[PDB]
Amino acid sequence: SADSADNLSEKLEREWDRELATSKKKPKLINALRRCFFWKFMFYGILLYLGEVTKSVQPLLLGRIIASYDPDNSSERSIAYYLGIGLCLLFLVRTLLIHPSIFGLHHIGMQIRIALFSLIYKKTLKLSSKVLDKISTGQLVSLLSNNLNKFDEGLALAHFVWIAPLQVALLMGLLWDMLQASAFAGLAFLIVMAFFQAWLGQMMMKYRDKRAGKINERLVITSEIIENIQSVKAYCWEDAMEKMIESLRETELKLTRKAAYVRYFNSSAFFFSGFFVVFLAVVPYAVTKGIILRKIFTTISFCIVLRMTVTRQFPGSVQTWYDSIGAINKIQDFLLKEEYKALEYNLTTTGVEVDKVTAFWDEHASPVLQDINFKIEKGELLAVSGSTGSGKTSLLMLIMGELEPSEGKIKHSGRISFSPQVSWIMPGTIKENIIFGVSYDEYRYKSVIQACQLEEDILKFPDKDYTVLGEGGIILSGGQRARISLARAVYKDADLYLMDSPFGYLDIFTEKEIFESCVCKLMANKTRILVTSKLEHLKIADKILILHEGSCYFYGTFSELQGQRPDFSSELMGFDSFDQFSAERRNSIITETLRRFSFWNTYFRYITIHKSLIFVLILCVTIFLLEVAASLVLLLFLYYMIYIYVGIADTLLAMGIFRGLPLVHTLITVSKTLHQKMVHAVLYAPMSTFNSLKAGGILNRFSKDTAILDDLLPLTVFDLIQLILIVIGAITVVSILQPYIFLASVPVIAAFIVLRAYFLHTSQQLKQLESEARSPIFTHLVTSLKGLWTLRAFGRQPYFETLFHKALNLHTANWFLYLSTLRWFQMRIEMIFVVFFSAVAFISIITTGDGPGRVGIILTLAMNIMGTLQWAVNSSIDVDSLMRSVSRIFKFIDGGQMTVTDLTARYTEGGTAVLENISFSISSGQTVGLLGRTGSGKSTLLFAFLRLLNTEGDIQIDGVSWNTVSLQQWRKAFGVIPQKVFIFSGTFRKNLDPYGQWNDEEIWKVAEEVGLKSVIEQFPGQLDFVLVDGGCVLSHGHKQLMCLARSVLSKAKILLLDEPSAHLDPITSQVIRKTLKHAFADCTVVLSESRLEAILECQRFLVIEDNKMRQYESIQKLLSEKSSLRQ
Ligand SMILES: Nc1ncnc2c1ncn2[C@@H]1O[C@H](COP(=O)(O)OP(=O)(O)OP(=O)(O)O)[C@@H](O)[C@H]1O
Ligand SMILES: Nc1ncnc2c1ncn2[C@@H]1O[C@H](COP(=O)(O)OP(=O)(O)OP(=O)(O)O)[C@@H](O)[C@H]1O
Repeated sequence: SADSADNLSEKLEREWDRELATSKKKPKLINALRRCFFWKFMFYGILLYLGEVTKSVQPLLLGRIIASYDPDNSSERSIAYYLGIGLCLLFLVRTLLIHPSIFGLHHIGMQIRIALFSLIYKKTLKLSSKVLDKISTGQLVSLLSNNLNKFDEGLALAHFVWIAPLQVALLMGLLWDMLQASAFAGLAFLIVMAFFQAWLGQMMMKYRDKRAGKINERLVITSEIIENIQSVKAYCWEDAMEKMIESLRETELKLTRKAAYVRYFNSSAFFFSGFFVVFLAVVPYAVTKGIILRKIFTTISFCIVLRMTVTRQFPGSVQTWYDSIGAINKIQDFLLKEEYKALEYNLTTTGVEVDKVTAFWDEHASPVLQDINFKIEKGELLAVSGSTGSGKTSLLMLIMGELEPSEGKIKHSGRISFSPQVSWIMPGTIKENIIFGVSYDEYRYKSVIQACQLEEDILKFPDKDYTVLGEGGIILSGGQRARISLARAVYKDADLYLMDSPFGYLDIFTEKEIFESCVCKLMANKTRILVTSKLEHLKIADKILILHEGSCYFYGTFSELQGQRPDFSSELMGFDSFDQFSAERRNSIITETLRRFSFWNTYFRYITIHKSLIFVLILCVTIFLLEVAASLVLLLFLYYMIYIYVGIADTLLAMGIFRGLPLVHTLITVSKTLHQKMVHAVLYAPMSTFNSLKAGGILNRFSKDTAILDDLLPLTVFDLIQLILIVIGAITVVSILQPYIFLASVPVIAAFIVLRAYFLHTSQQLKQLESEARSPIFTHLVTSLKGLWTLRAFGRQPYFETLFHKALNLHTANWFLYLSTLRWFQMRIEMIFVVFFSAVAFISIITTGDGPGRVGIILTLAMNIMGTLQWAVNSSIDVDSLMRSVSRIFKFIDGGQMTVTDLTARYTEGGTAVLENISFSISSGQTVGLLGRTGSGKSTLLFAFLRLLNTEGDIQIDGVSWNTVSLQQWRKAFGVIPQKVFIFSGTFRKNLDPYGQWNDEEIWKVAEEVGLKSVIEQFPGQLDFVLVDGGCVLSHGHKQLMCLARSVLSKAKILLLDEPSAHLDPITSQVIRKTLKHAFADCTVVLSESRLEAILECQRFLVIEDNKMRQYESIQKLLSEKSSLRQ
């Protein structure tokens, strides 16, 4: 196998294609994979087997070593000495064999994951356009992310399904004194515990899935709040929002608490089983014959090995193996989906023809285009219009071959250049997008960018042609993005050009210039098809096509339309000034014209009250499980003293469990408190200070830190308690029996501490790389999916495959490094442990072990100490991560005449002053407003009034200086409607009144007053209607009216309007102006405008530039100076 994506793909594709081609009904992905996998997998598998079997040998060697100190036979020092050497070698050898093999398995898992990803990517780019709208988008994201961190770890246990029965059979077969079947007592106990654990694990999954659903809801409201803190503060909404968070948090905790108990009992159950396999193991020796230390010590070590292989190594592989298979099956179902069918290029014609085409998207379709017919000569212009939905753009999909005809033929000449309705951002170099995938030629480039009028904006870009367009399109306005899409489509040399919604939401002036510049001259003699709403274009076009309800309304000469459907023409012409109508209005006019011219309970309470009932219930479970094991013991079918001793053991264990329950209670309480305090601290935060994170780390830390406290503190703590108790016992006993062991062990622990610290520093830093390399694989994917229509249209598939592979290679390189440092670390750790082991074995062997039982116990304690120690290493790693998270959390918590005198503002106490020494007066009830350049800090006056900025000077409102008024009332006076309006998701009643202070009747009265009564009536449920996704169903004008309704209910006196005109068409802007003037007849209205025509209705003006201002008492004084200063 290969170490790179290109090679891994070739191999997978060859086997997959060969089997898929060998069409034995249902070819399978799993077979293509086993043919790659098997010849490496099996070798690491056998090596691990050979490694693990060592554990089944080591106890035998100790039994003989122990025997050498017996009074029997002779004190053969030399034998004890050499056998001791052999034992320490067994530790060393398995260490040296096992770790390399585990590493190799992870290497394999990685290689397979990469091959699978490249296969999927290649497939998504070849999918049929029909199934494209049936496959949920969330499924492709999860198809790749769901097993991202699972598949490659899972192979580590895969060969255990195979190993487990070999070691179980051996350990069973090695039992000494086998017929007195202590074997069944042992196995019956372990078997019952294993099923118990499986059941409990299933309950854990139930809780995880339900909780996950609630988490997503909490996170959505959380990000909504975080990105709009200024509106929450401006509204003085505050704690109502805090309460919304509280109810979501409370819901999650109820589920979490139950999940926590599942985890608690799982861990104590594990402990319980440890005790009993050892305890049951000595029941034979108490029962008749008596004790032989030689055999007892041997017996216990074997019992320990069975516990672990039986309860943990086996079922882990079973669960892993099964889930992995299910993941593969899902991938296969995805791969086996209908393809995009390639278009066959030919030299049949020069024009475009359509012969009786009838077609539809899917089965059960009524949107069948009927009897479509064309004959277009080379170089002719076709203009198409029609009702929205009557195949306005679906026709283009037929032309390009995305949609097949059910009947008829489509003939075309050569290659097609296509520009879609919705621009594809293509993050990257702007010149490169214009000429993407083609050679640069300045002759053509200049001609196209000049003709398309790009120079007007692109020459203002800081790196010109090399200005990079980043994510979000922060460089370009929607009309500019459209302009680039045209330039790209034009730059490409094609025989046929298809222009989807070419008007581009552009100003009519440029729209005309582009049509003549491009449609007529730049595109001269090309065959063209334009989608259009302008009658002038139809007049210009050689052929006119109008569609309605899936069929042709009219096809022919412009004058033929007028001669054959004159009433249609006359009605449209009544709106003679069509160039003055936006596309939306042009669309409504044709839609209407065209359709018009149609042509238990008592005790439950006591159980909560009496903790003594809780104790009994704990004991009852313990009794039950032992009795079940007895049922299996009774297999022998085909005493009072034993009964007493086992009863005693159960009682003691039950009390031990009962004692620790308050810890679970405490853990849930603590994370609840921390979540609540962080939220409070963020809401009542200073402004400017939060700009250190700018919502990035705020959302990410808020979300992630809470999640880790809840899943790990309640888990890692219990493992630590058990591990701690074990080591205390182990050290205490050897220290007493032989003080030289202590002397020897002190430097051993020191060695581990130092290595650990070094390791964690570096590995914690490397971990950052997974996220850095991982994020872009998804950004790449999404971009490719949105661009699918053009990726095929222009033949760019291999370009993108190349980019995808480079991203994968980056990711795997970092992933691999992380894995490698971890493995090295673990190997070093194990070798240190191996060395102290050898030394300890010899301390015992060497000293005067004349009371041999003491020799035996030191040796078995040391031999079996390694299991616990491996857990301890990993637990220490988790602890350090938890403490780092705790610190990150802790870091956050441990006047009618408005009179403004000498006002100054900054974005921080350092920084820059955005406004200095401004003085300004507003007469009571006076309509006033502001003029200034875009980016002159207009919003910083509004924020200075809202007290969101570092500020100086004296503002007198409601008769007093701001200096004597707290933020809530100071802000209360100001009813502000920002350009970016915040919409709270949820029921309209709450969106408008989050406190429940207004009555429904009152709410309706205001809805009527502000013109939203018809809007709320239209939405089902009215006040009970739930508004979603930021008001995705509302006009932004409506959002402004909602804000208005809030302002009037709130009884604000100062009304602040942030350029409503920035987005609202005058046809409605005047309606809201009338509405608010009546609503605010007794109030003072302050407007920030972009144009003189709007500012014109004001009596006093504030004109701001360069952190200074000129006050005018009349528009004429403003105009006289503005003319002199019109620059
Ligand atoms: N691949 C598809 N499968 C099924 N239905 C589709 C598919 N693509 C679009 N549609 C729908 O069927 C019709 C397709 O026609 P077309 O896309 O030409 O309409 P349009 O008038 O261009 O759409 P609009 O102007 O509303 O964006 C639309 O009314 C749309 O709702
Ligand atoms: N709190 C802030 N910290 C840092 N920079 C800011 C802050 N507030 C605004 N800015 C920036 O400084 C200027 C502030 O002016 P303002 O926010 O009034 O601009 P605008 O003309 O309203 O811009 P837009 O049209 O994008 O809304 C802008 O050009 C913006 O880029």
